[PDB]
Amino acid sequence: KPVWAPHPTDGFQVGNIVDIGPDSLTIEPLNQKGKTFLALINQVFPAEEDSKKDVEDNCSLMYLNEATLLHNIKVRYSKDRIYTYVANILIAVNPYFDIPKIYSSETIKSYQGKSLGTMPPHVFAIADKAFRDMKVLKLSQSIIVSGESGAGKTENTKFVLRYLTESYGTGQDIDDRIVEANPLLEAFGNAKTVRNNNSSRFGKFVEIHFNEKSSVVGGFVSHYLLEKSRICVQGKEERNYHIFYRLCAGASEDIRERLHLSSPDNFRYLNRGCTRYFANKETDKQILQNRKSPEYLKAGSLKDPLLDDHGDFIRMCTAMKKIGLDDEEKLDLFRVVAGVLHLGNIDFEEAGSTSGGCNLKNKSTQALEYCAELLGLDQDDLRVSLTTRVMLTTAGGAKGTVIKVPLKVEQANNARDALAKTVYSHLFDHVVNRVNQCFPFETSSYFIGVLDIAGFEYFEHNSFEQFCINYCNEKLQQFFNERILKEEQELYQKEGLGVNEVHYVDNQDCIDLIEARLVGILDILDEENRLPQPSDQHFTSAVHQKHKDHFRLSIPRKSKLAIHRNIRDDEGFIIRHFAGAVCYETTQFVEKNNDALHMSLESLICESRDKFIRELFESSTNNNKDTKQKAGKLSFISVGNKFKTQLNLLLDKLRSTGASFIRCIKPNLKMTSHHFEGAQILSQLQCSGMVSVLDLMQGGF
Amino acid sequence: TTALVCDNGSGLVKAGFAGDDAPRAVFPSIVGRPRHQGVMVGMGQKDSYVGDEAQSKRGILTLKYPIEHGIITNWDDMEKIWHHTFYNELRVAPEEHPTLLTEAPLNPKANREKMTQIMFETFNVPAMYVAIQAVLSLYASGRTTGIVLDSGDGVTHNVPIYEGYALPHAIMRLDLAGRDLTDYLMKILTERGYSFVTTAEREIVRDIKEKLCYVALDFENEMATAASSSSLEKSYELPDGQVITIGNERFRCPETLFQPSFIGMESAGIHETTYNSIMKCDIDIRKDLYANNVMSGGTTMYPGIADRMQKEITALAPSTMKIKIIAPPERKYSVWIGGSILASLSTFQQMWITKQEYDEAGPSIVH
Ligand SMILES: Nc1ncnc2c1ncn2[C@@H]1O[C@H](COP(=O)(O)OP(=O)(O)O)[C@@H](O)[C@H]1O
Ligand SMILES: [Mg+2]
Repeated sequence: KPVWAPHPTDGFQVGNIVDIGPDSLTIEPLNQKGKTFLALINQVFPAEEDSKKDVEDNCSLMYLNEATLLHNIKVRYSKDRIYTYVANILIAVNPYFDIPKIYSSETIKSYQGKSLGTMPPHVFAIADKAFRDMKVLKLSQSIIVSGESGAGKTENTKFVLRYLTESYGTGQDIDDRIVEANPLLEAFGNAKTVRNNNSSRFGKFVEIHFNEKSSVVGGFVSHYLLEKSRICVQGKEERNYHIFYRLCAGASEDIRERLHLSSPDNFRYLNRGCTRYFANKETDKQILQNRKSPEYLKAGSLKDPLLDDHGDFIRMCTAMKKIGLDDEEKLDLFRVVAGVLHLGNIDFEEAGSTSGGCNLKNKSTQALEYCAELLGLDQDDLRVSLTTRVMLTTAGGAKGTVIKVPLKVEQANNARDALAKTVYSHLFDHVVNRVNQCFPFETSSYFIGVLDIAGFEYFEHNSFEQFCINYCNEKLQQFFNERILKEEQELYQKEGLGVNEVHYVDNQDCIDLIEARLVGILDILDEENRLPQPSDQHFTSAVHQKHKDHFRLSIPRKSKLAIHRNIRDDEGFIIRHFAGAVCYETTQFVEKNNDALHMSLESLICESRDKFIRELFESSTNNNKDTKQKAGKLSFISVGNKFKTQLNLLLDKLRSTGASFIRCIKPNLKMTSHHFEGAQILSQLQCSGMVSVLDLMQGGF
Repeated sequence: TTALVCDNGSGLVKAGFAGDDAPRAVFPSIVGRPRHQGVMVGMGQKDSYVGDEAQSKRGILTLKYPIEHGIITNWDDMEKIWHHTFYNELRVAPEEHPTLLTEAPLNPKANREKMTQIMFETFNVPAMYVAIQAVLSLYASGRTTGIVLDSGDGVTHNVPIYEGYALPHAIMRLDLAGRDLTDYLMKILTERGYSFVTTAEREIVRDIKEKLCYVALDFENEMATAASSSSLEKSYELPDGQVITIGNERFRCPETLFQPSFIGMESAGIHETTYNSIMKCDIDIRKDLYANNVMSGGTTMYPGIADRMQKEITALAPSTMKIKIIAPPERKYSVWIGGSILASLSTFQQMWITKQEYDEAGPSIVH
């Protein structure tokens, strides 16, 4: 009987055992004189009784492991059986081509009202399952779509909304707005990453509300984990947001000369990263000479299978008139995006009478004039607001006056950068509030949520935002360990079958290491901004200072990898996670955690003459400033307690509702049909908990 | 893969991989604890700053060079040199390199034993070799004969080598240069009303030992031209704004290397250790020791050496004999360019002490 040998090009290949001893297992490949090497227990997995069988559900595979699971998916890739039941978790493979059977309306009409497991694995077999619990136990259901970036978590999401608007009433008044508006909000939040060219930098959460009789009453889409740190530092091959490259590329010269827009190389928040446009040969020649950066003149257009920046600007503005946005209101939306561009071009210096204060540079005089025309707040009043710390003596006595204490040059740059992240935060909430307005909900009871957020993210240069993304995946996997493993084994003993209430390998010590008070990593980073003379070297050395030993973390010096050999003590830290050990580099950590405004910038942008800017900063953010109201809260706040509040609030909506477990697997890196990578596909099974769930459940049955 | 060249100078400890180009790391050696009470409380300030940061912290630490008269201060501080260099300077892994360590041509035991043993048991290095700083300067010169000068802080040496073995009966170690020249500059700079008694601040003296000192063509005649004072008085600027004018003492300090009685030692100058080592070599071989006088080390980079040394040796050396003093470029890194040539040379990879041979012998039989 043969076993499975790890192979570099196949991941796992077939092979017999021809000499045997622990730590000296000689595995010969099947009818091949190839890798005739020796192994270890973690390098040898048994094979099935026969290799000529492929199964719909993996409940019929006795020698189930990762090599027999990647082999069942390799055969069902051939037969176009992309949807595959793994335990109680849907694994979906993106085929990257049009298959008529999945797009057939008879496929939805057959599956209409049919029980899970008595009918083939399909996308509609999960959407009916999180509707039968509304009739059994009377409980709300959260659809969570997980998987790599660009894996079809947004495209498979439209199949789920199409099943709900066809098998359980006709659903909400008009569906198609949700489909049309997703590339619109992906102008604002999608960017370009090393993992995939079209990648999402935010966690959208659709909330389709219903009533007591399970009929739809309206919708609400919100957003969680917005990558605002992309505004200040873009990267090297990464872009910033995709709205600035969609606004300067094709738009009028009687709009670009008037909003004072120019080529990407002139703006500070576009002076790092990739300034090239996504385009195709006809769209590239439609881009005018003045709209090109030096890098575009050198290297031309970027390559993507569907993104065209000059093409997508028409399909952006057509999707605006489909959500009810007026063309004059699109011009007020263009004034806010252009106002962020002329806010970034404020360059500060020292000098002046105070000497230790801050002033502005001479070259930012033409740029400050265009900034006060776009925002609706005066140039002189913005120059003595970016540079000062306003406080009063009225609270302490009837001799009251309001003094000003000039800030440092670095705190002027961090206040301008925090004011830029604050405007884009409320601008993104205004666009989703404009779409939410057209499908409001009346008397909610039950509701079906649909999550669309990034999986584990790790590459050559990881940072703060990749640690918040990998921590959110580590919190979701502990949720899945009490909902996929603890809950399901209560159900095998509710049918009297058997199986024990066996425990998993927990990560509760790692959870109380990142977000834990006093000794956690985020509680030492959030203390760094409160310190005078803050540094990334002082924060990185403060983790290793607080706990000398701890198996969940290590510094790059203590890592055996060659890539970490070139990284010093004070240059990064490595956290061991469910997906392995990921190094996050430290640099700009102080400013990335900084995202807050005091009263001198708040009593100017909120009180703007422009009603649109004033409505971005809507009530209760906008409030009258008056005598003895009576304290200077909330001060620092920080990105880390913005993210911890908005992550633990989504945990209370997940722990309180039922759920569906969907994993979307990318079979090849170039995104085309009929190509099976095998090793990159294995990494999506190894960075999704699949190996651990298919060993704990098996037991005595 | 590649071997690691580490020269255990007292400078200017030098570190760089085995070829093809210059040392990667040079640093002022020092370890320094913080000698004031920290009322800001830090936060988390270092227990010991090593160089380079311990030279960015003058006047607030108490600097201690890790080797003192060619012997370690203690291996507790020496190990911090090693650990700091490999991890926090070079970015080299301990078990990924054969290493090369250097010592003095004449140094007491157990300084090479204890070293070899502690680095093998602590850092677990897979191969090691220990070369004398003079032999590596022969490889740097390229010649096959000659008297070799490793003059570094704080120990100089005069080693004669003849194709291709060392001569036992003429090896001279003089403890004249270079830390006693630093301390002597501090002793004759008080003569102009300055003070530098503070340990950290002694480094400022070392920096003035570098730039403005000059050797005379002849002592007696520079003392003559000193009586005609003007051009001798040169104005240095000091980091707190102070302007120092040194002139007579300016040529007096380096002049020390000839007639060292001024320091307090009874042994004669570079002059006589050269002559007296040559005149303990056999008559026939002396012919090719003349004109293969090869200088090395950073403490030979004072201006006026070697042509003071040339004129003085040439006056005492035999009539109608050729005596040229060979002075290479960049002598401070000579020793290192030696180490680089050695560890790169085929097939002498198999003349190193490897971990299996070390496991068998421990700190025994170091020859
Ligand atoms: N231009 C110079 N003139 C005079 N002395 C110098 C000069 N540059 C360096 N030195 C001295 O040389 C010493 C460095 O010598 P080095 O070759 O490193 O000896 P070792 O290799 O034995 O440590 C320093 O202590 C310094 O005082
Ligand atoms: Mg030396």
